Amino acid sequence: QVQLQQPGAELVKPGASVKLSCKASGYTFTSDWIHWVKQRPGHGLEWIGEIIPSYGRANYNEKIQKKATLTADKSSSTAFMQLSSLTSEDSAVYYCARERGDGYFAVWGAGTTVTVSSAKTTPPSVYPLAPGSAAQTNSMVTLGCLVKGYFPEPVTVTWNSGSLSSGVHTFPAVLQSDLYTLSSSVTVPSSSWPSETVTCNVAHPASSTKVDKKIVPRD
Amino acid sequence: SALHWRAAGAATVLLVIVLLAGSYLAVLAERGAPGAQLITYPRALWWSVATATTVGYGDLYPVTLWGRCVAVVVMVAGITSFGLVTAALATWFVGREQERRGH
Amino acid sequence: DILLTQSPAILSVSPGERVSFSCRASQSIGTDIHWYQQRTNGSPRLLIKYASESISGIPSRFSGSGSGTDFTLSINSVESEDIANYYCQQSNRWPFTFGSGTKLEIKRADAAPTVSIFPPSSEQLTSGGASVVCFLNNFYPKDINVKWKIDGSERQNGVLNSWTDQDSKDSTYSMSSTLTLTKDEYERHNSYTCEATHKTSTSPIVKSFNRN
Ligand SMILES: CCCCCCCCCO
Ligand SMILES: [K+]
Ligand SMILES: [K+]
Ligand SMILES: [K+]
Ligand SMILES: [K+]
Ligand SMILES: [K+]
Ligand SMILES: [K+]
Ligand SMILES: [K+]
Repeated sequence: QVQLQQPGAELVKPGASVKLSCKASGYTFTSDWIHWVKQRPGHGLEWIGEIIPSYGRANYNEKIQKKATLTADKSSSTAFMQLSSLTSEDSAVYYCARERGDGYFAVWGAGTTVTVSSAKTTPPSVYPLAPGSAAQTNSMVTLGCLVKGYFPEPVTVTWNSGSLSSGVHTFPAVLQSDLYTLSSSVTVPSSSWPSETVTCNVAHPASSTKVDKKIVPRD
Repeated sequence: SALHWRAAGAATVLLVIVLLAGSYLAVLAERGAPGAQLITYPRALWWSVATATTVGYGDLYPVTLWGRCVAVVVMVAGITSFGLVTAALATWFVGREQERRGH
Repeated sequence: DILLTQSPAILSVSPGERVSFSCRASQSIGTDIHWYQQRTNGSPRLLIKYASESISGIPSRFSGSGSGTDFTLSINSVESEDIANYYCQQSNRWPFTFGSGTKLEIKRADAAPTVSIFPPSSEQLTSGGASVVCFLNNFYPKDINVKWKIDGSERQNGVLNSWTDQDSKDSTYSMSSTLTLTKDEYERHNSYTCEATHKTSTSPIVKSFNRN
């Protein structure tokens, strides 16, 4: 089961600060270290710093400027990273991982997408996407749903709540006027539809909202 | 069982503790110091055995002040342990010879 | 700090082939290096530790070689699920660091795109919006051109495209073209066409629909 849990996202205003979390489970020792890694879209992995909960001592990367402060909480097995005075350069996915003290990150979290913007949270608008009554078909049918008008990223999109995977494309969002927009597409055998309902689930952590949307044919 | 045979034993137990605690403390003291090598538990434990037996290997040594202080405790515990075994073996031999002479 | 150099940044190999990523340290680090796999949108996954020790739950197609300053991450019979970014990381000296990474890219047989045009949803129009979406799925090579025509004439303004990195299921590519209009703008036009020009066909694959 999932060893490290981090908040899908966090929005912060340029100049402001933010404390990210990372709680654990499974095997945990007094010798374990929790690390933090920064990844800017399209870039590689960047070590930020480490901390050992059962003592509270932490070390940070000195080559880059120190926008962080690490702290932990023994009881709830939760580690925190205090990022302050953020600029756009601080926007990225921040992972936390666990190291048994032998040098390698055995288990990582899903990471927390952080966006430093003046703009404000905007839940996603989801509109179905079914073929046109004029378009024929063959052994397979292609449907999908449109997520749009939201801020910030990211957004998780599943089909039938994850039970449906084979044949799914979730295109990369695009920014145009402080708002994102993307479409995901599913492809089931023409038969199964719609005699076997198909739904697209959309979660948007920045606003704590997860909407559903069954995909049915046009009238 | 004689005292000396106990201190010998006791010392051996204590040495094993210092080695482990040492491997552990070394890493804590060392992570954070640029270029440090004593920074994973296993390595430090071998570094620990080496130091306790007074053996050096390159630059596989602590670079921080506390790292070194730890190094000192490990060396001393190791030299005190082995010299104590040495003393115990010397009491055993000095006692048997007293018997051999029916003294 | 130990510098990790992964070159080339991108590796193009054909399906089933063997592949080898290299990681070079700025100095000797014994075997204190570990590899990580990261697929698109996922988080890093530990593939190999200490240069050649196998992790549990990893296909036996993955192996590691090296020591000192030269290291190799190999994959036998490469496949779609292997398409990702590979990173090395060292634990010889403080601080730990990572290499710049290497992208795996598989070259498969050409595949014409499946296209689908979608008329704005009723729920959408109801709120003053109108988006004509179109999907070019599973094509290859990734180079593709999409065209929008409104009532016979070519259109552009309002169109926003999106591409996906090679797919980790079949090694194909897919694109999303979204031409947005206002209800009105939409309420006053008959048909909308989506044209996909692709290397596999001299003639473009077209899908259309009229608002009637
Ligand atoms: C006798 C030396 C003291 C024991 C080592 C303490 C290390 C503390 C960590 O910084
Ligand atoms: K000696
Ligand atoms: K020596
Ligand atoms: K010596
Ligand atoms: K020596
Ligand atoms: K030497
Ligand atoms: K001696
Ligand atoms: K006497």
